Amino acid sequence: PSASEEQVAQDTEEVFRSYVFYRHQADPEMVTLPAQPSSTMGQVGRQLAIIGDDINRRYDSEFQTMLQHLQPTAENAYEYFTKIATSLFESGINWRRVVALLGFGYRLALHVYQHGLTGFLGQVTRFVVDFMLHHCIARWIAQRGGWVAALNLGNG
Repeated sequence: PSASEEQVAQDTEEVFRSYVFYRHQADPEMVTLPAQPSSTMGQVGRQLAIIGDDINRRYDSEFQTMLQHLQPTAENAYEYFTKIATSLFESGINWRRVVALLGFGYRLALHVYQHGLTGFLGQVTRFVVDFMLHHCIARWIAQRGGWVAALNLGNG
Protein backbone atom coordinates (compact mmCIF):
# COMPACT_ATOMS: atom_id res chain seq x y z
CA PRO A 1 0.00 0.00 0.00
CA SER A 2 0.98 3.61 0.25
CA ALA A 3 2.00 2.81 3.85
CA SER A 4 4.38 -0.02 2.96
CA GLU A 5 5.85 2.08 0.15
CA GLU A 6 6.41 4.95 2.58
CA GLN A 7 7.91 2.52 5.07
CA VAL A 8 10.51 1.33 2.55
CA ALA A 9 11.34 4.96 1.79
CA GLN A 10 11.77 5.70 5.51
CA ASP A 11 14.16 2.71 5.83
CA THR A 12 16.39 3.84 2.96
CA GLU A 13 18.56 6.27 4.90
CA GLU A 14 19.74 3.54 7.26
CA VAL A 15 20.25 1.07 4.41
CA PHE A 16 22.27 3.52 2.29
CA ARG A 17 24.39 4.76 5.21
CA SER A 18 25.33 1.17 6.11
CA TYR A 19 25.93 0.27 2.45
CA VAL A 20 28.34 3.19 2.02
CA PHE A 21 30.38 2.33 5.09
CA TYR A 22 30.89 -1.24 3.96
CA ARG A 23 31.40 -0.31 0.29
CA HIS A 24 34.10 2.21 1.23
CA GLN A 25 36.27 -0.44 2.86
CA ALA A 26 40.36 9.22 1.37
CA ASP A 27 36.88 10.39 2.42
CA PRO A 28 36.25 10.71 6.16
CA GLU A 29 32.47 10.78 6.17
CA MET A 30 32.52 7.25 4.72
CA VAL A 31 34.81 5.99 7.50
CA THR A 32 32.44 7.11 10.26
CA LEU A 33 31.09 4.02 11.92
CA PRO A 34 27.49 3.35 10.89
CA ALA A 35 24.61 4.03 13.24
CA GLN A 36 23.01 0.85 14.58
CA PRO A 37 25.14 -1.54 12.49
CA SER A 38 23.35 -4.66 13.70
CA SER A 39 19.85 -3.30 13.10
CA THR A 40 17.90 -5.13 10.40
CA MET A 41 18.32 -2.27 7.92
CA GLY A 42 21.99 -1.98 8.84
CA GLN A 43 22.38 -5.63 7.91
CA VAL A 44 20.46 -5.06 4.69
CA GLY A 45 22.91 -2.35 3.69
CA ARG A 46 25.81 -4.63 4.60
CA GLN A 47 24.47 -7.37 2.32
CA LEU A 48 23.87 -4.91 -0.52
CA ALA A 49 27.54 -3.94 -0.34
CA ILE A 50 28.52 -7.60 -0.73
CA ILE A 51 26.29 -8.31 -3.66
CA GLY A 52 27.28 -5.03 -5.34
CA ASP A 53 30.94 -5.94 -5.12
CA ASP A 54 30.17 -9.40 -6.50
CA ILE A 55 27.88 -8.61 -9.43
CA ASN A 56 27.88 -4.87 -10.17
CA ARG A 57 31.49 -4.05 -11.10
CA ARG A 58 30.46 -3.11 -14.63
CA TYR A 59 28.13 -0.42 -13.35
CA ASP A 60 30.76 0.70 -10.87
CA SER A 61 33.30 1.16 -13.64
CA GLU A 62 30.67 2.98 -15.67
CA PHE A 63 29.86 5.46 -12.92
CA GLN A 64 33.54 6.05 -12.13
CA THR A 65 34.12 6.95 -15.79
CA MET A 66 30.99 9.08 -16.00
CA LEU A 67 32.07 11.08 -12.96
CA GLN A 68 35.63 11.44 -14.27
CA HIS A 69 34.15 12.98 -17.39
CA LEU A 70 31.73 14.98 -15.46
CA GLN A 71 33.55 16.46 -12.55
CA PRO A 72 30.56 17.12 -10.32
CA THR A 73 30.54 19.75 -7.63
CA ALA A 74 28.09 20.37 -4.83
CA GLU A 75 26.45 22.92 -7.14
CA ASN A 76 25.62 20.65 -10.10
CA ALA A 77 25.60 17.19 -8.53
CA TYR A 78 21.80 17.06 -8.22
CA GLU A 79 21.25 17.71 -11.92
CA TYR A 80 23.67 14.95 -12.90
CA PHE A 81 22.32 12.57 -10.26
CA THR A 82 18.75 13.04 -11.44
CA LYS A 83 19.43 12.48 -15.14
CA ILE A 84 21.74 9.51 -14.57
CA ALA A 85 19.45 7.88 -11.99
CA THR A 86 16.39 8.42 -14.17
CA SER A 87 18.13 6.90 -17.19
CA LEU A 88 19.12 3.87 -15.09
CA PHE A 89 15.45 2.93 -14.59
CA GLU A 90 13.96 3.97 -17.94
CA SER A 91 13.70 0.34 -19.09
CA GLY A 92 12.22 -0.78 -15.75
CA ILE A 93 13.12 -1.66 -12.18
CA ASN A 94 15.06 -4.71 -10.99
CA TRP A 95 17.33 -5.46 -8.07
CA ARG A 96 20.47 -5.09 -10.22
CA ARG A 97 19.49 -1.49 -10.88
CA VAL A 98 18.56 -0.80 -7.26
CA VAL A 99 22.08 -1.92 -6.27
CA ALA A 100 23.51 0.14 -9.13
CA LEU A 101 21.74 3.25 -7.85
CA LEU A 102 23.25 2.86 -4.40
CA GLY A 103 26.67 2.45 -5.99
CA PHE A 104 26.23 5.56 -8.09
CA GLY A 105 25.31 7.47 -4.97
CA TYR A 106 28.44 6.21 -3.24
CA ARG A 107 30.66 7.27 -6.13
CA LEU A 108 28.98 10.71 -6.41
CA ALA A 109 29.38 11.50 -2.72
CA LEU A 110 33.00 10.34 -2.86
CA HIS A 111 33.90 12.42 -5.88
CA VAL A 112 32.31 15.62 -4.60
CA TYR A 113 34.00 15.44 -1.21
CA GLN A 114 37.40 14.54 -2.64
CA HIS A 115 37.52 17.46 -5.06
CA GLY A 116 35.58 20.26 -3.27
CA LEU A 117 36.33 19.28 0.34
CA THR A 118 32.70 19.88 1.40
CA GLY A 119 30.67 17.13 2.99
CA PHE A 120 28.20 15.61 0.63
CA LEU A 121 27.23 12.13 1.83
CA GLY A 122 24.22 13.47 3.70
CA GLN A 123 23.05 15.33 0.60
CA VAL A 124 23.43 12.27 -1.61
CA THR A 125 21.61 10.24 1.04
CA ARG A 126 18.68 12.60 0.61
CA PHE A 127 19.01 12.41 -3.20
CA VAL A 128 18.72 8.62 -3.00
CA VAL A 129 15.93 8.50 -0.40
CA ASP A 130 13.87 10.99 -2.37
CA PHE A 131 14.58 9.39 -5.75
CA MET A 132 13.44 5.96 -4.63
CA LEU A 133 10.28 7.44 -3.12
CA HIS A 134 9.43 9.59 -6.14
CA HIS A 135 10.26 7.07 -8.93
CA CYS A 136 8.22 3.99 -7.82
CA ILE A 137 11.35 2.17 -6.54
CA ALA A 138 10.30 2.11 -2.88
CA ARG A 139 6.92 0.85 -4.10
CA TRP A 140 8.59 -1.90 -6.16
CA ILE A 141 10.70 -3.00 -3.19
CA ALA A 142 7.63 -2.98 -0.96
CA GLN A 143 5.83 -5.20 -3.45
CA ARG A 144 8.68 -7.70 -3.20
CA GLY A 145 8.77 -7.89 0.59
CA GLY A 146 10.41 -4.68 1.71
CA TRP A 147 14.08 -4.02 2.23
CA VAL A 148 14.45 -7.32 4.11
CA ALA A 149 14.12 -9.04 0.73
CA ALA A 150 17.64 -7.75 0.07
CA LEU A 151 18.91 -10.20 2.73
CA ASN A 152 18.24 -12.94 0.14
CA LEU A 153 19.40 -11.58 -3.23
CA GLY A 154 21.72 -14.45 -4.11
CA ASN A 155 25.11 -13.90 -2.54
CA GLY A 156 26.37 -16.90 -0.66
